Amino acid sequence: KVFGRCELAAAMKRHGLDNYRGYSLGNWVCAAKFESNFNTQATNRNTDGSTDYGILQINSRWWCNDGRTPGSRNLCNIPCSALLSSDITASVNCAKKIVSDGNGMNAWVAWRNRCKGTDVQAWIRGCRL
Ligand code: NA
Repeated sequence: KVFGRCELAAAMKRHGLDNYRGYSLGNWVCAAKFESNFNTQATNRNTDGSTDYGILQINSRWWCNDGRTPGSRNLCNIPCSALLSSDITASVNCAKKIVSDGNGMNAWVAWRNRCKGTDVQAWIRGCRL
């Protein structure tokens, strides 16, 4: 599923991300925009052989099991395929664990390089939230 911008904002809100570890909703939207273009089916292979999955490009090196990332963890205890669902609960729940682990949203390289230090409130302009 390819979410609309406001549609995604409202689902992320409902799922408890706005101000999660202090990151406002527009941070999470901006990150989803640049990580996946708001597409829950987005996958991209990393150089190391791990793969990033879903709307927030969660990595099989640490967070989920895809059975082809040798020498990896599954810290969210989920198959990576659960991260591709049109229902974003699994992605959200896992993103909570990632953002809590010490580096905040710097864990998302697109957030750091494309959202951090920018006007992210724009990402939620005109959404009925
Ligand atoms: Na893994």
